[PDB]
Parts: sequence; structure tokens; C-alpha cells
Amino acid sequence: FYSRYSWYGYSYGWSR
Amino acid sequence: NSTVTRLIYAFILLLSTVVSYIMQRKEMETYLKKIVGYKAVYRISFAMAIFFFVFSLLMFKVKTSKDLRAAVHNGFWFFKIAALIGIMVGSFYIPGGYFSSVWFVVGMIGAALFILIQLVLLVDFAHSWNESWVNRMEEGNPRLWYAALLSFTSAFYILSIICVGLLYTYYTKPDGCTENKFFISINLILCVVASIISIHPKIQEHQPRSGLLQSSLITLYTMYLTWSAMSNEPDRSCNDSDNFIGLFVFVLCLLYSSIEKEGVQYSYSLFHLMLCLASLYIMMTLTKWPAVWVKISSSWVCLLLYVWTLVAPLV
Repeated sequence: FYSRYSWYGYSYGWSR
Repeated sequence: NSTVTRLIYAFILLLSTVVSYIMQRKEMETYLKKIVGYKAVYRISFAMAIFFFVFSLLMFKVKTSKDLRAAVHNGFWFFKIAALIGIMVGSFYIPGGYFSSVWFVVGMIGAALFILIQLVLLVDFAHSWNESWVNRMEEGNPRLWYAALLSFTSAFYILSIICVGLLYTYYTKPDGCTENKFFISINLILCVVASIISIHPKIQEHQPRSGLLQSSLITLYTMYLTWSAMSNEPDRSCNDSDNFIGLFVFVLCLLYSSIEKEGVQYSYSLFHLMLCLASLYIMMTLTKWPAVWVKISSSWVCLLLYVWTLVAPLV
């Protein structure tokens, strides 16, 4: 999956 | 069982605390004089520390619930309260004076250690909160949770900025009080770094659930600590609600921390010791440059702990 360096941290929800 | 017992001990601790606070009232002064409020609170705190320490030592190295020590940990409340009252009565029988200053120093030491452990618990709490919130955001409607996090973090930053502005307005002047300016600036720069360090790609790669929310929480707590620090400065030319807020964070931290045959889910002895340190901190909070140094050192070690908790796993 495409994790990213977002403010809240390391996740992929925005680009699942 | 573990949580229930921990909450019971926290509740009795808070009961003792409120007792100490109410003794300080001028109404109770006449009744005590028949044997001021500061001395009574000192005696109560000494009793608290003594009995909490002795129970802590008694529960040292608890291995199993079958051991009668753990059973007592789960019960014998009458015996606990009896010992509490007995030592409390004995607390007054010690002569005052120099011993008062000795206990004053001991209380400063205990308050320092307690604020250390309390900040450890606070950072753990913030990490857990951020983790759970981000997981929920990932699962469900992303936008709603995302807006929630953004709003809360921005609000906490806003409170931090506005309180720092209040500090500028009140506790600092161009003509002097350069030490207050120095404290404000150092705390601001360290907390700003703590914010920035939360955005290092390597850090996130090593700490997936790190985020700005906990950074904001730590910054706000640090600013509160600073406000309390100069709040206690005897020099009014350079210098209550701060103490009340300190007690509120005390209660919050103690509650969260409170929240068998084969092994103990937690160290009962260290739990009692933290309770004792909490009592000592309560003593000090209910009451010169050394105090300012203690508070600023607490702020520094807090931010050092934050940096460590963010970096060490990468090491």
C-alpha cells in the first residue's frame, strides 16, 4: 500500500 | 482486580489530599491550636510518605497472588487505614524546626521525581491516544477523524501561543527580568524543535504512529510548567489557579496510571513508591530561587525525555 509522510504520521488511508 | 486495587489506593490518596487541603482553611486553625495549617499539612504529608514507603517496601518483589502479601494488597483495608491514622498521630509527636526544613528538602526531591514519572506517563498517554485515533481515522470516514485531529492540535497550539503572549505581557519587561525572557525563549525553542523533530521522515519511518497532536500536548504542558515556575517566585516585582491545575493534572495522571497467581501484572512496590512520590509532590504543591531551578530542570528533563522517546529506537 501507498503510505506517506503526513502530519498525523505514517498511514495510507488518504491513498488506499 | 489489579485496576480495582490501584483505583482504591488512588482514591484513598486523594481523600488524604483533600483532608490536608481542608486543614489549611482558616476555619480549622482554632481547632488545631487546641493541641498552623502549613504545619498540619506537613505532618499529614509526612505520615502519607512514611506509610506509603513502608507498604512499598513490604510489597517488594511480589511474585504471585497466592502469597499472602498479594492477598493483603487486595484487602485488609481496615488495617491500612488503621496504620494510616496511627502514623498520622505519631507525625505530630516529632519536634519541628530543622526537621521541618529536612522534610522540605525531601519533598522537593520527591516532587521532582514525581514530575519526572508523571511526564513519562503523559508521553505514553499521548502516544496511545494518537495511535488509536489515527487507526480509527484509517478505518472509518477519514475526513471526519482528520478534521477532528487537525482542530484539536491547532487549538492546543493556539492556547500555547496565547499563553506565551500573556507571559510576554506580564512576566517580562525590556528594562529587566532578563532571566524570565531567557526561560521563555529557551522553552519556546526547545518545544519548537520538539514539534519539528516529529516530522523527520526517518523518525516516522521508525515511529509510524508519531504525530503533531502529542507534540502539541507536550508543548502546552511545558508552557504551563513555565507559568507555574515564575508563579512561585517570591519577588512580586518579578512575579493559586496554577496549583489547582497542577492538582488536576495530578488526578488525571494518577487515574490513567491506575488504568496474578503466575505473575504480577505490574510492580506493586513501584506502584506504592509512585504513590509516595505523589504524596510528596502534593505537599510541595500546597506550598525562592531553588524552587524555580527545580521547575526549570523539570521542563528541561521533560523535553529531553520527549526527544529520547522520539529518537532512541532509531539508535
